Amino acid sequence: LKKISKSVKFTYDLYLVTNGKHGKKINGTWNGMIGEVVMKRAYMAVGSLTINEERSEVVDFSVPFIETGISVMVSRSNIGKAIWLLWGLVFNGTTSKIMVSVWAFFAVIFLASYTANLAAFMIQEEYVDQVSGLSDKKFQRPNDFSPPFRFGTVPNGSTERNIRNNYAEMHAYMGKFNQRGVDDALLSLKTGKLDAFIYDAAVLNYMAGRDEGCKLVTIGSGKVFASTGYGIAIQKDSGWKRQVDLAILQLFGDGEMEELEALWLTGICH
Amino acid sequence: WNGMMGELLSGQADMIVAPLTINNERAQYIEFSKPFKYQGLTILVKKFSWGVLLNFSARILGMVWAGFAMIIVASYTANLAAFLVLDITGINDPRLRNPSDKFIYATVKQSSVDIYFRRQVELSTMYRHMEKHNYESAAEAIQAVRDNKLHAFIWDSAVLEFEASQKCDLVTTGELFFRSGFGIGMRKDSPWKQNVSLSILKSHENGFMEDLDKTWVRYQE
Amino acid sequence: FSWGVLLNFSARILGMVWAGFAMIIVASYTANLAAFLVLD
Amino acid sequence: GKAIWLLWGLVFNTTSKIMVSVWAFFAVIFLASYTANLAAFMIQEV
Ligand SMILES: *[C@@H]1O[C@H](CO)[C@@H](O[C@@H]2O[C@H](CO)[C@@H](O)[C@H](O)[C@H]2NC(C)=O)[C@H](O)[C@H]1NC(C)=O
Repeated sequence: LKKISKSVKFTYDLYLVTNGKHGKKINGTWNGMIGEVVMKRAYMAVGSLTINEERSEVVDFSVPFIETGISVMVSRSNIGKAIWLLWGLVFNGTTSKIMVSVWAFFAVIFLASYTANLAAFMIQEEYVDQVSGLSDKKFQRPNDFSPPFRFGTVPNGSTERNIRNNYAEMHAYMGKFNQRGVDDALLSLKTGKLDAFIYDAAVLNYMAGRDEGCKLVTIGSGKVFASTGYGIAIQKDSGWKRQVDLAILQLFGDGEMEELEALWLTGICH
Repeated sequence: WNGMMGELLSGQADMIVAPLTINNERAQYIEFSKPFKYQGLTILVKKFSWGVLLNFSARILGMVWAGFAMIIVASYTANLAAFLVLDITGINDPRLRNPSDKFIYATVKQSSVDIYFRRQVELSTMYRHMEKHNYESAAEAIQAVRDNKLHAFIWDSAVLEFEASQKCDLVTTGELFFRSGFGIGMRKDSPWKQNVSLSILKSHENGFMEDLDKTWVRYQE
Repeated sequence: FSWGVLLNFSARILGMVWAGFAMIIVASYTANLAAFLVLD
Repeated sequence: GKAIWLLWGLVFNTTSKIMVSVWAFFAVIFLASYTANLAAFMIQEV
């Protein structure tokens, strides 16, 4: 925002919303940051606003400046003797003696290479995720397996709206696992009271790289469902929208986001 | 202008649908919708004595030499283990900061990447090196680097990933920079914009993009 | 004899099978102690 | 007098049997610890 007001030369003043969190069309009435811009008590709303079709009909969203989505985070789980004689050499006449010694030489190369290669095997050990993705059998059939599973999300958000409109039963299951904050979900997951937490992709990446240790991870190497963007809410049909977005494109071309994201969005865990 | 923008502004075209690189010059002359792609830029690269020596005064020497043989074979095991175990990285390569005739990095002539690198004069030497080896199409560069006539190729991430899936020798680098998107070029302010962007968003929201990736993007060779 | 084998006609067959078991067990113990002491 | 020759040879590969087994296992971890020093000296590097 400091970069924004610099080039278009507009004055402003901030204040905090008191009713709602991010916007919820209740009885046809929107609240939060979006609700005010509909009422035009404010001309711009800036923060963590998720671009979706439903919210694009009451306000206008400028070009997104950061890419995010919907993700799920889980805690990282922590003649008879002739064969006999030749058989012992591998497990550590004159011509008969010669055959034994050369066989021992082969055995030594066999055993020495066996231990050295085995040592390298434990060097590159890895782990795998327990769930394929959002369409997992334990997800589409929650609490339908020998071990009852548990997972939920914060209500009154964009992510909750998306779930209800694509998986009704899956949305209905999560009603008893609703959280109220980022920290509460992280701690409950740490305490084992919860098994999986679904929330915004951009912020859960931040918490993963800044958690105490690296106990909490996201599914896969980073998987995003329903890619979208974060946007700036503007009053409907504003004359600034042409100039508002043109500045954002100047930012990516020059490259200020790289430095800014390293300042705020960098992490510790890898 | 020329190319896609040269044809679109001439009126012979109406709506450019292609992997269009969104930049600042294009937004001034023509309109866009929400980008349908998410990726950055990277590089494509190509990849009794017999029983003792082997196992009364002479017996002391024999046992000493047996110990010598044991320590010698232990040392040989140690050195073979050391032999078998112990013995560019993006734009930040100093050898690419000041290139030579050996490291050959090239890009597409009259493409958005060349303009992007010309914008930042801090890579003027790179702009002074790529000018001698700009190729018309990505296929030409891929074929030339497959013949090992090239050594690097600054290009999009998704295209080079599909190419690496096709050809196992194709390898990418580490750096992922300039995270832009691909969108649908349009004419000037027209009613073919609002519903177009709404349709693109409605396609992104559901599993349609995943299905299209199953068709072409997700698949590996 | 058995006490002299584990540390150093199905009878000797099982004896050599257990000798191979002992060799692989001691190899595994050597590998795990080396990994435990060198890397971490 | 011949116990020393037999005992030391077994280092490198009723009362008497028990004592050697402890000594051999002591030699077992001794050469095992020696291979660790080989690994330790490997990491070392005008
Ligand atoms: C989502 O919105 C509803 C409605 O505002 C919240 O429910 C309210 O919760 C407060 C605090 O417990 C009560 O005082 C209100 O009476 C409740 N209203 C209704 C109609 O339920 C709900 O808490 C919000 N989501 C959360 C954070 O759980």
